[PDB]
Amino acid sequence: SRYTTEFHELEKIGSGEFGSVFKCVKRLDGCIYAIKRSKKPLAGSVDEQNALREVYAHAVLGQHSHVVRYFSAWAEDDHMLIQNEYCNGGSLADAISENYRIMSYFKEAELKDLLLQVGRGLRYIHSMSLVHMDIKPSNIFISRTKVMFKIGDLGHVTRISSPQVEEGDSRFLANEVLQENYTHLPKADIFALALTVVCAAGAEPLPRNGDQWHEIRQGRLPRIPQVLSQEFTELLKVMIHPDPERRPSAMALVKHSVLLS
Ligand SMILES: C=CCn1c(=O)c2cnc(Nc3ccc(N4CCN(C)CC4)cc3)nc2n1-c1cccc([C@H](O)C(F)(F)F)n1
Ligand SMILES: [Cl-]
Repeated sequence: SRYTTEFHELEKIGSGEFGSVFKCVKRLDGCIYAIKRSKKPLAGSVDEQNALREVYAHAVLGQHSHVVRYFSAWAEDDHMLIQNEYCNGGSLADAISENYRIMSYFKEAELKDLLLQVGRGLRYIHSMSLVHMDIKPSNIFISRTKVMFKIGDLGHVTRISSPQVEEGDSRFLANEVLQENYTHLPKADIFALALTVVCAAGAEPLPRNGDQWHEIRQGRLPRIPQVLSQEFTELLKVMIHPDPERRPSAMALVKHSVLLS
């Protein structure tokens, strides 16, 4: 197998119904990669779309400081494999779960940094006429040496002007997308990013439905247990505005005065 031949497994770092993700060292260069190994999806099925979106996303994207880098992908033995950059700090979900287990948080300075960096990743992706459509802390990865945030798990990436929408995590999903309005999808990434930062800031777990869910889509920010500048708060506020056209574009976001630096 090319997998065994080119790589040595070190550690299982992720798993799901699809299969697993392994931390591996490539024998030829001695570098660490995150390799996802999954059972070959049914040909034509939704999962085959997912797998295809991920590779054809790189076909357009390539390389960027705030997108998890792809190196290769292949299929063998009824499985598919994708070789990605290894981000040694895990996902923002791990970092948050580790903040809670151990009694920590993210300073306002750090929340802004998170917002700007993922913002730069979105700026790029949108500029390539694509949208990520599954922004959430578990799909934001962290490289340390001192931190770089990188957008990964491109399995939902689709076109701005010809969108095949498999709808993302309900907790981070904008209402217009649920309403089958796909005309401003870049602004759904912006909405999901806002709630991603809210999670990082220490908000209680986001609702999947119910009145709390609807109150958020009405433009009400989840409660943040720490004191943030009103300016920063308002930015997160407008980013989840019910009118997607009122939300800042990724460009406006990365150019925003409150995010200077
Ligand atoms: C290739 C697949 C997607 N992917 C990446 O491109 C990528 C890059 N860098 C890392 N770093 C990384 C993750 C986790 C950990 N852990 C977690 C905490 N644990 C106690 C042990 C250490 C350490 C370093 N990880 C990545 N990916 C990844 C790893 C696990 C799970 C999922 C996705 O949720 C899934 F859907 F693909 F499963 N993705
Ligand atoms: Cl939960």
